[PDB]
Amino acid sequence: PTKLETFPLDVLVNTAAEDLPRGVDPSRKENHLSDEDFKAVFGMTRSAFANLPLWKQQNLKKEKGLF
Repeated sequence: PTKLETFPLDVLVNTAAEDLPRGVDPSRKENHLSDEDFKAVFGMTRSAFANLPLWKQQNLKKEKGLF
C-alpha cells in the first residue's frame, strides 16, 4: 500500500500517464527514476534538486519529458 517502485526513464518518459508503469505520476516523474535514473536524466541528485530555483527545476523536468 502506498510507496512507488523504481523504473528507468524509458518505462516512464515516452508518452503521458498511460506510458509510465503502475504507481507512477506524470507530474513527479523524476521521483520514479532510480538513484541513477534521477542522476542521469537530471544530472543531479535530490539533495541538489531541493536547492533548485523553479525556472531550472521545470526546465529539468521538461528536458527529458515530465513537465
